[PDB]
Amino acid sequence: GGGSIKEITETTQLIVKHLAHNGEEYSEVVKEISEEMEKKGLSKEQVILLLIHFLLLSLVKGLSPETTKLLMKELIKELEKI
Repeated sequence: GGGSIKEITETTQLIVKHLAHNGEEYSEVVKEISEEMEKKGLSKEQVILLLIHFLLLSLVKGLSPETTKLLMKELIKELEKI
C-alpha cells in the first residue's frame, strides 16, 4: 500500500548495478526516479511496477540511463493524472 520505498529502491539499484556496464549511471536514475515517485504519492504497488518497468527499459530494451529517466519521469506524470 504505502510507506517507505527505499528498500524497493535500493534493491532496484543493486539489480541494475549488476546487470549493466553502466549500472552506476542507472542506479542514480533509480534514485532520482524513486524520490519523484515518493513525492508524487505513488503507492508501493505502483513503485514496484515502475521500477520493474525501468529494469526492462534499461536491461532488456537497452535504453541509456538518460533515456530511461526521461521515460520514467513522463510515466510518473501520466500516473498522477489518474
